[PDB]
Amino acid sequence: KRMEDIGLEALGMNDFKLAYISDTYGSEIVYDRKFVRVANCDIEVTGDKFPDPMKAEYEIDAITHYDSI
Amino acid sequence: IFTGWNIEGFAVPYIMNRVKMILGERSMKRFSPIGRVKSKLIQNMYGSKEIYSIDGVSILDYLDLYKKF
Amino acid sequence: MKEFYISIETVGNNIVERYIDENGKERTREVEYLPTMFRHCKEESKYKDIYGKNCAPQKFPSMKDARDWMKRMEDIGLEALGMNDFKLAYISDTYGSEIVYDRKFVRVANCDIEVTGDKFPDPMKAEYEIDAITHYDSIDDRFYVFDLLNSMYGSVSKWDAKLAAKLDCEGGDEVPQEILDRVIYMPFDNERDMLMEYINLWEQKRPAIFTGWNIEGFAVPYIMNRVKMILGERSMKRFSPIGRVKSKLIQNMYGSKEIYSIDGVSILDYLDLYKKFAFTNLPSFSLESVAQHETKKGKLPYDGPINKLRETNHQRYISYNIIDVESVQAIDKIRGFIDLVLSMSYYAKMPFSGVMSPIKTWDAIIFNSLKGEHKVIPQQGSHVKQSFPGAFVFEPKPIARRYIMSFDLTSLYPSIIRQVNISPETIRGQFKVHPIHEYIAGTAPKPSDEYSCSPNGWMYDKHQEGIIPKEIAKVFFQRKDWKKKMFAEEMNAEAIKKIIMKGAGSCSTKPEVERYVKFSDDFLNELSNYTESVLNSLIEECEKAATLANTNQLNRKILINSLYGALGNIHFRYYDLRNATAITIFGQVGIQWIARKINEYLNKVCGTNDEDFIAAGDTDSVYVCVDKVIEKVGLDRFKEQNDLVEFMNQFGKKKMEPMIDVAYRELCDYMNNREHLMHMDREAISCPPLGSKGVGGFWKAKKRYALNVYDMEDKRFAEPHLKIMGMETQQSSTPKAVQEALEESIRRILQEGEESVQEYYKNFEKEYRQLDYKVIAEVKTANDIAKYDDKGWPGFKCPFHIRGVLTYRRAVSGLGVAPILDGNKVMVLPLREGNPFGDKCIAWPSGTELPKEIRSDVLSWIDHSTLFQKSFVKPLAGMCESAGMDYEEKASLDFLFG
Amino acid sequence: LNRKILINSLYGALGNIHFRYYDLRNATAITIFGQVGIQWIARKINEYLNKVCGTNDEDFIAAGDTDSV
DNA sequence: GCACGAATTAAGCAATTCGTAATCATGGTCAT
Repeated sequence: KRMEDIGLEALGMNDFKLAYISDTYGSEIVYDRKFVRVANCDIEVTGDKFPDPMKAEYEIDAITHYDSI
Repeated sequence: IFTGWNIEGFAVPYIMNRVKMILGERSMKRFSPIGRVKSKLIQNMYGSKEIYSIDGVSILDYLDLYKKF
Repeated sequence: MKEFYISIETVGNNIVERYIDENGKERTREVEYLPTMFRHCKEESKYKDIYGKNCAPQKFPSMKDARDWMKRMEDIGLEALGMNDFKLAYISDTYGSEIVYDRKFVRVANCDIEVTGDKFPDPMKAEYEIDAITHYDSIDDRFYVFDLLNSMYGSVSKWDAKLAAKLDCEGGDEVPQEILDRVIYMPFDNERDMLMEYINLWEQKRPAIFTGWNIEGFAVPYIMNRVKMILGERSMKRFSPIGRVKSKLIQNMYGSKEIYSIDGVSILDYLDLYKKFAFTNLPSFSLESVAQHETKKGKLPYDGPINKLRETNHQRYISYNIIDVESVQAIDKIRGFIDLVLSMSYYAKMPFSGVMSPIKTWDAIIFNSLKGEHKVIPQQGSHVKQSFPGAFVFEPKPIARRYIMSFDLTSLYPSIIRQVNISPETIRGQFKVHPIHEYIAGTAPKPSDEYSCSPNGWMYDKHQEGIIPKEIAKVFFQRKDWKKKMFAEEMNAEAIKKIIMKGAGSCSTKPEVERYVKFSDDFLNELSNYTESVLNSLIEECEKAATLANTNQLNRKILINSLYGALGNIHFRYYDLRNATAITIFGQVGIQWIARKINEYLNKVCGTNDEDFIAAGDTDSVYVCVDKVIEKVGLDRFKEQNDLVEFMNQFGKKKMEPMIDVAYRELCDYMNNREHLMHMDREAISCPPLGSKGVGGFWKAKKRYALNVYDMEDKRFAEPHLKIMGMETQQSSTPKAVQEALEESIRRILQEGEESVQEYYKNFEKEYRQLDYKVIAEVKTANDIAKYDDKGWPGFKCPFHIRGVLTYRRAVSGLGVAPILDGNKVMVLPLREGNPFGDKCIAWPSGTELPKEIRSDVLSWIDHSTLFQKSFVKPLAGMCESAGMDYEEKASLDFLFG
Repeated sequence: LNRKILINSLYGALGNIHFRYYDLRNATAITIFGQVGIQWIARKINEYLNKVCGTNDEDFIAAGDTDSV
């Protein structure tokens, strides 16, 4: 912002996550899907009216969490 | 990764809201390694989706991972 | 008399403070404030969270260090407890104790402007030269009107007050003399020196609060934007004492308004002050309308563009602006609004502009009351705006309610929050909540036995008084304390007035008369022989005490009444949806429960079964028809209408009021809440005149009634007091005679009999054509004429105004009058069938008068027209039909059939 | 399928104001070059069909989009 | 909403329902 306010164009990345990943690995990345824990979840709640995700008035009575690893 | 059908509809938006209303806002933040969880409404679209963004876990709604690919 | 703050701002890490020193001279201090914040801690300390958790303080070198610390703790998700608005913190630490002030030494500025604009411009789009200078002062009590002697748009004569102080005929301009001496004047060579000296006046005469009727929507934007377009960033900044005067714009659904904030001075509009702190509903919120409402000093009604008035008859032009400003000043004298803002922002220890949004007005007071117990406020989180149930109104039966009483709740949401014990930290889980209908009927099972409840199913603690109810109480008892002081002060004033008319004596001594306490009888007896001078000084002191008490009472009332709108405002610090849907839904259950109990007791007393005695009601007030009891006792046994009103009055207190108390104590027992605080007394008694056929009040729909109220808040009326809402008697589209006739018809249909409303209809029908044509005729805006014209004939769905204007152009083609084009507001009226113009309409520019040649026939060809069926007969039917009556007697053979 | 997804969602980026390589001129040039291409092949197929069938002024393309005929 | 903030995606309408007018078929009664 300090350099922009004088009216010149900056060059490079503004979001450093991609920059960090690029420098840390650089070359092609080899991955095994097995080690990546991919959870999975569906919740069932019971109530008089449709349970409103935002009001959250009813009582969560079925959770049923799943795990890949 | 934390997939599942309609995860950013009646699952994450509810699990997070309930623990915030019954166990306090502090324990709800245990859901993330960084300990940083956030919520932003999207009234732009007719549906008021209080979508959450737990940091460290890539919330990928399978419904929206399916309608796209 | 002490030191206090006039305006606080923060630049970089230094906080500027315009303030009044103990001597009384304005100073501009600027200090390096050190922020003090709070954080979570596992170690015991005197600083605790609202939940009771241990909290650790922290002090910082500079404000920027704190604003970096917040970002630090907001990347690990730890609550950053403590006030995050340094301005509030500075005021609290700088003063701490209750702040005593003096309005005399604060510089309020009243300003109104009138541009030399042939066409009315945009406030931010400046295209016309400014000519009006006005800046009334409080500590200087002096106008400032420096006449623009000559300009780029012509030159004008000097403004002399002596000639303009008389009546129009005498050479004056109907403006009072006692205000003309205040006005100053000096000439000008152009507008550049005028702007220069205006900015100078801003510099040396720097006001505290810049107010005026619609000042933020007209003068401020226009004045600053002309300076910007001409001078530039130079001088434009001088408006602010610190130079941080910042380009601020607010895009709105109405377009683009450059709502501007001048740093170092609170730009508080007066239009919004009246719109917010008066609760008065007048259809025309223009300045002259409310002036005639309050000060009754209407201007001289001359129409036409005022461009010629700028050069010729400029004396009247300047007098218009003078009376324009004097109107706002008189509004202040009668309401004392800026006095209220000054007395309130010092109570809440916050910047003046804060009075606008109550969010701040509460976020500051609950803080500065929580400072005493060393408790520390929580960091604002992030919620989501949600629509939830709010106010409730019964469906009234559009019938003619003859004898009806009414009650109201003393304070709905404050008392609800006190009784249910609702607070951000007094929440302890839910219960099972059945459909609401079950709770109102009382059959639904008792929700719990350990805690307090609200019928949306959330259960809150009982014994521990919450922060929110405690603050509401600390406001409520202060309010009643100051009200009792005012009552004692008025009793003392009455005593002094009764003293001055009996006995006299010479004693010029003026001791230290005690304040904030009623004087002893002997002390007021010993100064009975004080003649008038010192006694009048004492009376003036009594009036000043009454004024301070009034300001305190009004600011207390506004505060308590705003806690709700704050607690449902997503951006409040102590927001919680459950808290919100537990004080609105409990309101609905409370009103429907009390309605059910009213019916259950009235059907019992009267004798009938399944009869709905509630006439109508809001969430806090109810009108119940009590005609059945009056019929049971008998109308003929009375002797005067005062007997009727007295019976209806004592019936509520002796019979209805204890029933109200018991049937709300049953609510308090039902959910086992903390304590019973609801009140309900006879706010209004409506009754028809004794012996008269009169209806005595009727409904029309949701919240459109009419009542011949005879007693309001235990104040007997020697004459009937009419009370209407929502009717069509105040809409601007109708002429004043139409509205007066409608209100007289209301008075008849309520108090007088059928023959009265019948004969008045025909009398007003005869008289209605005997007024001017232009006042009766309505006005419409005509755009895109070329879309709907074919040689003057009607087009495809040709609008009324378009047809009228086309026929008018066909009528006077080539006669030299100004043509009627699109975008100009045009007054329109129909014509009878068979008019020589060939069309049933006529249209010409509003206010303007059509040529005399076509003036005769258009008057003759509209005599006794039907237009008032579209104006006055239709609303009259809409009311009378719901009143169980008809205006024009529909004679028939029905009496032969039976 | 990764490559397919990548390529298919390209024009949905170069025509976006937040993709850093955004230009009004380019975002319109792609679209209307597509338009020109489809109408050009429409006219050419009409000409070829008229020539092979002998008749003239005959329209055979129907109800296409900016991709299909 | 204070004090910004740092990154950014939902567009423009197809379709229905209603009201009011404009035009058009069709009948009742009349000068003939």
